[PDB]
Amino acid sequence: VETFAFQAEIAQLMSLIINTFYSNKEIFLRELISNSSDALDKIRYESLTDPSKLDSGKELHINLIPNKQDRTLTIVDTGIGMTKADLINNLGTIAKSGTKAFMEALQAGADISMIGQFGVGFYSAYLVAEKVTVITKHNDDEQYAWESSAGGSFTVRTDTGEPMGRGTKVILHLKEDQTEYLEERRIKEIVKKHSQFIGYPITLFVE
Ligand SMILES: Oc1cc(O)c(-c2nnc3ccc(Br)cn23)cc1Cl
Repeated sequence: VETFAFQAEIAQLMSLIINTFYSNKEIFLRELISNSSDALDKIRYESLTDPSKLDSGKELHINLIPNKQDRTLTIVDTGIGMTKADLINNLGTIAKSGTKAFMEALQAGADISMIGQFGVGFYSAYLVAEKVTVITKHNDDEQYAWESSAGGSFTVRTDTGEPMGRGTKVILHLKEDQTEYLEERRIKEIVKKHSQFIGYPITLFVE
């Protein structure tokens, strides 16, 4: 298991997300679903010039899986997945500018719900999660597990769990007072409100 420090600006953003009083927490789901849709768009486009990229799975979709026993909500997609370089360096590097812009906008009247306009919506996960675990598999790379409970660091390890094929699974370990996001009717409500026109099947599992 390797431990890494977040870029300072991203640590700052995460602390803001964790510490700011902001009741409209449900927007985390729209942001994660949007990121999944983006990843699905990417593999779809790439498969047009190289159809073998779908040898790891032709189905392009999103599953939402709540688990009350584990207190987790998992957002699964069969998108392009992430390389080790994506996890450690790339996604944090590209998020730098967006983080700065977002934090500046907040000082000038914007609110946290606008976070996706700056390309850093993933971090809204920390509105509801005490810990986020991300399992990911990109073609031509190994399956990885990324994990962070904030506090300025994240880990990455090669994942010896059940093979995914291709895509990304974001596992939200929900805060004690955020268990509403495990309820069928609540998730349905949020998807209908914010994610109605996503261009991929979204299947909400029940318990
Ligand atoms: O399918 C996906 C779904 C996602 O939420 C993400 C994603 N977007 N931003 C980040 C930041 C860190 C990690 Br670890 C995953 N991210 C990336 C892919 Cl590839």
